[PDB]
Amino acid sequence: LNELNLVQVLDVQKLAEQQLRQWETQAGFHYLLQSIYLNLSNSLQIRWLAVIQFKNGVDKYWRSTRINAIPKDEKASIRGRLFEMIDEQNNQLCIQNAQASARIARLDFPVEWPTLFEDLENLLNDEIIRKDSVKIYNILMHINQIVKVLGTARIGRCRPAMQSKVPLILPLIVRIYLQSFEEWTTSSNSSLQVSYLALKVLRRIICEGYDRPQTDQSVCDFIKLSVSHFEMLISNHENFKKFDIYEKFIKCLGKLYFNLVTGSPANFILLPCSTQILITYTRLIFDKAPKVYRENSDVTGDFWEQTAIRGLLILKRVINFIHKKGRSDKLTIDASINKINTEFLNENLITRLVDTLMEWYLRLRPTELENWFMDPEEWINEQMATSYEYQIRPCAENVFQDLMNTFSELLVPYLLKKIENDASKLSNSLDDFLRKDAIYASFQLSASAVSEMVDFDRLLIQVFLPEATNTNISGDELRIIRRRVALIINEWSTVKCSEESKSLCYKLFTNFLTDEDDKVVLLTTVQTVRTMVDDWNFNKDTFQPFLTENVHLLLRKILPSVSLTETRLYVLNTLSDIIIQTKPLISRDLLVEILQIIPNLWEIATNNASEAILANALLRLLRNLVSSLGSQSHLTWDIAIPVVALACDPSSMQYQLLSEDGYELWGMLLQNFSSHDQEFDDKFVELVPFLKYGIETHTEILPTLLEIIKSYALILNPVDFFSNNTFQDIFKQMSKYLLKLREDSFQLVLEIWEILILSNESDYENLLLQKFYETGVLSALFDAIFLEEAPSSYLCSQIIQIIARISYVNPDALMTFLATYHDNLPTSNENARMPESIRKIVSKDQTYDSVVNKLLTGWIVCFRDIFDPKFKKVHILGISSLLRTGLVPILTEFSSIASLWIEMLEEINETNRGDCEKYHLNDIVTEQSIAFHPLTAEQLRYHQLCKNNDPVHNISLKDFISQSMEYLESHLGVERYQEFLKTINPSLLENLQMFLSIQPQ
Repeated sequence: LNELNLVQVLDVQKLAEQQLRQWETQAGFHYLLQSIYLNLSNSLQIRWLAVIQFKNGVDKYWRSTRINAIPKDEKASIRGRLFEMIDEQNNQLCIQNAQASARIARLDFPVEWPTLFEDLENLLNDEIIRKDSVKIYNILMHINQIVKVLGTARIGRCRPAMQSKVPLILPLIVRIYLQSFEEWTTSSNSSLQVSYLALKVLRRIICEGYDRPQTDQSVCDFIKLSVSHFEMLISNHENFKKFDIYEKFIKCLGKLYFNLVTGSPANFILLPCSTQILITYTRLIFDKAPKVYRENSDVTGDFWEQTAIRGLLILKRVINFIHKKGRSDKLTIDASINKINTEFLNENLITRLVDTLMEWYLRLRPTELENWFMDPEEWINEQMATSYEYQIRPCAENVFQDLMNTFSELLVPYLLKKIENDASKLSNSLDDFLRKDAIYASFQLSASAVSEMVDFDRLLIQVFLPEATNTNISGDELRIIRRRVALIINEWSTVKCSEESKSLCYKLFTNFLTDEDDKVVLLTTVQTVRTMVDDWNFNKDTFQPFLTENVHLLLRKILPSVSLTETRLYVLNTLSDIIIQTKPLISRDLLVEILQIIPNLWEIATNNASEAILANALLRLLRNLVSSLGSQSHLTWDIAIPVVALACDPSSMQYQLLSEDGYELWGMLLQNFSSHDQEFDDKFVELVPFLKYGIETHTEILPTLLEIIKSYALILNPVDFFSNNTFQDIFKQMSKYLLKLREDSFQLVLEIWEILILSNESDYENLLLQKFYETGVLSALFDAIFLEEAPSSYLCSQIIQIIARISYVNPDALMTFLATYHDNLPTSNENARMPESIRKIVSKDQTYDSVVNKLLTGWIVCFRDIFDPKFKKVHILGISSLLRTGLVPILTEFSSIASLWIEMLEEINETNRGDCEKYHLNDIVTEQSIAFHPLTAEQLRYHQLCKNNDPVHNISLKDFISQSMEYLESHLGVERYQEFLKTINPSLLENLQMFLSIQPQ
């Protein structure tokens, strides 16, 4: 079966017939599909279907190594007949075959198809001398896709090989371009499409082909000449032919030059014609500045705008290269500069460019003033994403700032003297007021350069505050200069700017927010206020007068009046930023006001899809309220708990988008909850189950989730906590994967277990222990430390610390469950079978773990590795409380345990209650707070837990030792105890007890 097998098979015909998968993998299927495309006597649609499926099959099975492979015979035949259909003009076939060829070339080039680019070289030789410029066009399309794809190989030597070979192609391509260019320069024929594609391909080949392209002389030749073509195209765009496509080549050539200077300013500059390009674009910038300025995209098109942007961006790349220096590590960077410094970057060009920018490019364009008028809010909504790379005035602002920062060219008098001169004009009629606005714009931009030469503190009160309160100007003129003063304050507040000047500015912007209705001025103000608040040197004290009012105005005027999604987003995030910077001052009334906007906007965000981002912001906001509000944070519950309930609920759409921010909010809600100030709302426990779904999906945030769990361990009772089923299941999983956890979440798990042990006072005679056993915690702890492939003694002590905490509280049950653990172990034979690092050093078919010796003798050796005073004492208390069991093997090692006792007793100097400043080093809570995090309710909960129920700081080591011995004397018979005191080597004990019984004050 063959010919109609891939035709009839194309709901009824698409569904049923479809039994072609059986043929997809056949040795000949793909050459057949290719043949079908090649044979131009088949229906155009049959050919197209065949080439579609053929490219898809290249991707599916081209690789012979993978199953369902195709043989080398078929692959070679196919590879042979890939550029045969260059005689077919149809682009819908040509580009598909080109993608198939590009994929085959990516998979098979430096090996398996080394003749590429040499096959192409002869294709170009054979068709460059041919009427069929159609064949040339299709060859060029295939080269386009092939060069593209091969240039994207970051691995191996495929891309290098291409770079080496494609010089054999470059000159031929150039010839093609040149010929066709000339052809249609003056005639009315339209081979232009071929010249266009040839220039695109040349851009590729130059860029992803040649490192230091200035060294291949043919590339240098072509670039220069293309510059001449560019200049022609420019001057005759203004002359004869007035068509859209007359700009396409200008764009492509600009793109080439720009890609070259971006890829390497050094390689670009060292082009013979680099300065030709630079000066050409500089002349365009200087001479055509009025055309750019007066341009009105809507009526004409943004050609002049875009071309000016292009030239300025090239100049920016160059300026950056000069500002610093940077595969040369010296040679290439020691000459390149100098070429351009002397052949282009002369003083009287840099300053001239500055003048030009100041007059024509920093000026508010007429079109911008017209747009401002009709829809201001959208005029600045577009600028919330001010993409300087697509807008001439922003671009120019940026390039000017780069110029000012790259040189010490204090031409401040040009501003002093152009204030005296050309700003001293009109100021009633617009043009010399807009010029003045551009002058002030230059002052703004140069903030980072001339703060040492300028008394800004003076100027604010001297000049700008007058301007912005001046009552003798149109109203529009007022808006312009007011926006401009706001922007100036913005750039200068983060440099030379007294906090007093900043208070003045806070007042000024409050006045704007109160008075102005122009939304450009309002939003410019908002952004300047924000940036002064997010300033690293933001002295919040100076802003707390204006705080109340400004939050009110953002809440009551701005955020309501704005109706563009991301402007609302900006206002929400500003309010949040302000709250984070001003945690001292906040009123409950203000808090209520903020909470008032929250649910409205939440309704919006969760209903209307396109507003979902706001929800995230809202979460942020609420979160920053909670932690900012602190131990009054429960006031947000009315709103915050429901919000969490919806954002962390894995049944709503919006879980996918909000869950994480929600979980963070939930965390904070618990961390800033103060039982001293409120009853713990029951709902937080009803939410708990959501955690599980997070754990079983976003493991990327598992720490966060664990923190939440930690919070409950510090809030709830152990009765409560261990009753929770979700917490039990989570513990089950953590035990299943304890040693697999990432260190951060591993530590969190152990911390949680430690918090439960401590806070679970003691009354539990089996609650917590029955729960740890039930949920596999107990078993996992011992499984880890008895692994033959032992863990890092550091991590081993991390684990054992938990065991020591337990040992202190009911060591008998510990041992009991050790026994249980022993009974339920695998057989020693089964242990011998198991893999690399899950073999254990104990087994069921074994003694009673050499009477607990394995455990205790390993632990008293870990101890030698311990160094932290606090943790050292935790461990010794574990060991001693274990001694209290009087079990044979434990009791056996009394010699060593008493040696440890003597060691530490001679070391440490404890108080009455057994605390020591050396036990409070890693202590979390102290009087450094204010500069970092003023202490949260949870930090204090934890601190009081440790203070009150952590043996370390309450019990004396001395007392514990003596009372342990008393427990032995009572648990053992005094007969047995006195016997023991001499059964364990009585001479070494004579000695040891000589030192141990030394009990001073």
